Parts: sequence; structure tokens; C-alpha cells
Amino acid sequence: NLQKAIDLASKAAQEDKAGNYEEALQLYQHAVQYFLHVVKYEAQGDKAKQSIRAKCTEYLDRAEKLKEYLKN
Amino acid sequence: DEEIERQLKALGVD
Repeated sequence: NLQKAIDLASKAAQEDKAGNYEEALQLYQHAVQYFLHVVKYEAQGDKAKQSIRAKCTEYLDRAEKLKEYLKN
Repeated sequence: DEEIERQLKALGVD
């Protein structure tokens, strides 16, 4: 599950810089979904949760932004 | 965690 979080989170951001948005938007939500998923069923410390959390916001922000700009 | 978690549920919903 973890490998999917980064694999999905990496491909998502890779598309953001490349130019893609539709595929990056879907990957963004999916990638972030795995991040919180593992955290919900695997909480070691605060440093780990603090990292995924901060990353979940940045990625989530782009998703909501692209979805808006894409429709607007 | 409450804000980030809610964000996902918001974006991912149909």
C-alpha cells in the first residue's frame, strides 16, 4: 500500500510539471488516498503523520485547483 | 488530520 502512495503521488506530480492535468488530478486524489490510508492503519510517530499530512494538503490543493481551472 | 482527511472525502465523492 505504501509503495502505491509514492508511486501514485510521484506520477501525479510528474504530470503537473509535464503539463497533464486530467490524469494528474485522478492520480493526486488516489495517491493521497493511500497516504492517509496507511496512516489510519499504521501510525508510528508524529513525524511520519506530519509529513504525509503536509504532503496531502499540497497535493490535494493542486487537485482542487486543476479541477476548477479545468472546468472554469 | 481533520482538515486533510475531510479534503480527500470532499474531492473523492460521487
